[PDB]
Amino acid sequence: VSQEEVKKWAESLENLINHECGLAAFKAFLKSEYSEENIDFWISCEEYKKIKSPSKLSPKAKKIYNEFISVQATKEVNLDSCTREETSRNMLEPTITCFDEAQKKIFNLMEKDSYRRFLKSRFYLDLTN
Repeated sequence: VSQEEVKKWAESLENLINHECGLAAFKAFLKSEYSEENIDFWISCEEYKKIKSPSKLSPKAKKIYNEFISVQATKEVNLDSCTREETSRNMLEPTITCFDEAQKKIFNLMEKDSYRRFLKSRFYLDLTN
């Protein structure tokens, strides 16, 4: 990784997720915090943000909701108790802003924790001496 690219990670989370090596380094970093569910959830949420038809959101919404938001999900995602409940009510009316609020929580959570840790992480320090 070049020293120019890691500095972008210090400028915004999107750059870390939009960087080919940031994703590689970020995916491995999540493994350290066992927060790999966050990136898998982010990939499903990204597809949700690209679908602009509220008719197809329902089918996949139940699968993502039952898979990632289900209290019985084998891989529950770290979210507030209100965010999950809000998504459940959106199932009655699937909109493009249905999972947008949840992704924002993942962005703020990893940003308030992963970014703080990334700057102090050995990987960032090694790449950023």
